[PDB]
Amino acid sequence: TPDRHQFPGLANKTYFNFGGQGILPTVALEAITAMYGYLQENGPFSIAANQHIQQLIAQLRQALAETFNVDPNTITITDNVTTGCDIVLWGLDWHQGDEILLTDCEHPGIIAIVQAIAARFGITYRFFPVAATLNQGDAAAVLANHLGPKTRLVILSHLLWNTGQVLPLAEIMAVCRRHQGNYPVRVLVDGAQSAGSLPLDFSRLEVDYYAFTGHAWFAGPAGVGGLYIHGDCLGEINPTYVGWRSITYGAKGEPTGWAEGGKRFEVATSAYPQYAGLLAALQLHQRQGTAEERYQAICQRSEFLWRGLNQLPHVHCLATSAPQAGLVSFTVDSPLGHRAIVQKLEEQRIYLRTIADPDCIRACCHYITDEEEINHLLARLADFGP
Amino acid sequence: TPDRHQFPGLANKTYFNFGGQGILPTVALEAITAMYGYLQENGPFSIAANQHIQQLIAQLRQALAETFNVDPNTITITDNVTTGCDIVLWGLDWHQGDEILLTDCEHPGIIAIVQAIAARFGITYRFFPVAATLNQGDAAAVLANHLGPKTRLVILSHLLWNTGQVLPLAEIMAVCRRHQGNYPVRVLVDGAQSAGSLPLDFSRLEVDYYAFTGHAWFAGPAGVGGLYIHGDCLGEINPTYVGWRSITYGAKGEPTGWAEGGKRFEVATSAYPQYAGLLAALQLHQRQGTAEERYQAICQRSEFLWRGLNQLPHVHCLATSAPQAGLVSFTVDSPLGHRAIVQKLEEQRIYLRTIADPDCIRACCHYITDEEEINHLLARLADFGP
Ligand SMILES: Cc1ncc(COP(=O)(O)O)c(CN[C@@H](CS)C(=O)O)c1O
Ligand SMILES: Cc1ncc(COP(=O)(O)O)c(CN[C@@H](CS)C(=O)O)c1O
Ligand SMILES: [K+]
Ligand SMILES: [K+]
Repeated sequence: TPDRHQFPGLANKTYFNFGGQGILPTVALEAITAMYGYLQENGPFSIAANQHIQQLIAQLRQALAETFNVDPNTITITDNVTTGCDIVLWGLDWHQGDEILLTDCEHPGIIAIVQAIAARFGITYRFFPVAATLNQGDAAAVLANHLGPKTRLVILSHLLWNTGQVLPLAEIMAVCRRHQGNYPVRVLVDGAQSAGSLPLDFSRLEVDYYAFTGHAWFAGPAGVGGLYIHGDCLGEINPTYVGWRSITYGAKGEPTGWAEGGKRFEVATSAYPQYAGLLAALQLHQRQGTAEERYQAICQRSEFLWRGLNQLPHVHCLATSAPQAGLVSFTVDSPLGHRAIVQKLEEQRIYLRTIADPDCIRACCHYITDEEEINHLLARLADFGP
Repeated sequence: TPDRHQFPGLANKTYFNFGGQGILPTVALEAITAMYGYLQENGPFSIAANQHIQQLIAQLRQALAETFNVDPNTITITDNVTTGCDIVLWGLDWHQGDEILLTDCEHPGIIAIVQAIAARFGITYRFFPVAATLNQGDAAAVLANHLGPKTRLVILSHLLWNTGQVLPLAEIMAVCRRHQGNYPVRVLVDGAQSAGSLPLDFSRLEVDYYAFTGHAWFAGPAGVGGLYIHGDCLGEINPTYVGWRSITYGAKGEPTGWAEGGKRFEVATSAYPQYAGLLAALQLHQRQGTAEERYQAICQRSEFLWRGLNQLPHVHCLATSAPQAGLVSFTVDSPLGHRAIVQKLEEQRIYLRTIADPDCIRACCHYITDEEEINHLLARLADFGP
């Protein structure tokens, strides 16, 4: 039984955009405001304040580590999902002619990094079709049919932001591992949608690099994210953007080496109070139940919505079977067009989003979502037709 | 006449750490809290919320542009000073053998980036002594005696964080411009201390690249900063860390190019409410008077402190003439040591900081600082002796 009162934003609106940004819980707002008060009272720049901040950073790094069942050393703190991807990509020792493989469902921001890399190191990239594997086929097999001699890295979203498909990461990892080419194939995972909705254990699940953010499904504030790097891959990633938070210091205050673990990829001054906000949101989710129970709760709500949409004659879900996670994508048979339909809905305080490719509308159902909100969505969607 | 009441943190303490982080003005805390409320009420992810954020970003970009008297197109928004430096350094098309010159008073974080670059592109770097030019000599001349055939970039702090000297930037720029080698010599300026205290007009002052932050002298919240790049140098800087905020989009939502001006160096989701905070702080400073009046106010206070320290027999200021800005560094003749002396002072709610090189203590005087706080500092410093 979810405590909806902890998320005051739920009232007087019908929110289905958790995948864009989660509704901020009261405890998170409180922790943010309290941090500003602490800095004002004790600093903001001083021995006591600087200590309190270092302690806060360590507490967030630890909560994130526990979240994925890994050691604090494998966790880097960033501001969003993308930065984590920039860290891995710019850190690899790319050689002219190396190749990168991406699914055809990756975020335009990520593709932009790859383009920048290709132009800088003369590497090449190409996509492999996974979108079409929502209701049939096998993305792992598709990848196998694309792996080549110079394939060095594969980039994929564990949960696709556009179609709602949960890719078979374990199988894809194996495929990459057994492959034999000029490089051991490594996989960078974009977890923008998976983290905070899917139960994730990186000690029971082999992963090389996993990027995520705290402002979507974890419901933290905009501006705080993180990155996971398996201990065996750390060496392969050279720090790129660095600062006073990336190194260790000498007797005269000079740089003497890299800071321990993932700290070497952290740059400098950040919005610390936001860190306290994410910490509070993380702890609030553990008090609501285990990751597994929250995931099933999410799936019960997504299936309820999915089922409701199947009944609507002019609505067509992309998934022919029950959603594997909280994302439900669909099209609407109407002359208006999806963009105008999302605006009409927002006019009635119903919040969903449009998806560019494929051209559809997407609803996100979280464990705090209830049947009344879903029925209200269904009621309004019912007014559109050909 | 400064309105000290706008900075509630001033009361019940004696703050001299503006150069580390400024005291947050009430109006900034209000704007931060209001932004969280707007996102909760209208989103946080939605058409209305996304529009409000884009408008907020444009307003801050413009206020910063106006601050330095330049075009909005030359301003990039970052999270701190260091990131601006990473953008310029990683963006240049380095060639094996190129050389970088840095003064012997640059931040250890900046030096760390240069070492990372040297190791990646095989470039070399060396320092030129400016610390000793606080009371005599000429840093521009020192630079002239260090310029070489392969010198491509020079890195310097406009206002030195350790000694408090204001380098002759105009002269240094001329020296670099008239030099003839294999490259036109460009200069990256670290303005962590200069921005917000020194009056800066980049349309009257020739500058290639100028990095800064909003949480020190501008008194904004930790986590928001920016970078200036002259329109003629924009083409030389290749975007490195990029994301969905760095590009323009196509018909199917795919990347089609770089976003206009400085936006190409912005990555992805950020702490937007903090942006509103910096905007509010920036506007509060203009209501207090012009940049010139605030600078003179700052200098009157620094000289007052400097003069008071000259009277103390066991205190020795590094500057033999009146400080050129708000930073006042000095040593103390005592067996205790500077670190122990900064801690005792903090125990009395008097806030200063230690400096590693040279080994001294630094006080920062802002236009909101008053004679009573300075006398209280002098009173307490008087108890230390050999
Ligand atoms: C799959 C995916 N990858 C990256 C992002 C970008 O996240 P940051 O801003 O770097 O944290 C996203 C974002 N998704 C939401 C906004 S476009 C959404 O509405 O799905 C991904 O989905
Ligand atoms: C000259 C200089 N350059 C960079 C910084 C780092 O700033 P960010 O954390 O990137 O904003 C600094 C910082 N100075 C303060 C210590 S962190 C200080 O008190 O001097 C510079 O001074
Ligand atoms: K249907
Ligand atoms: K003296």
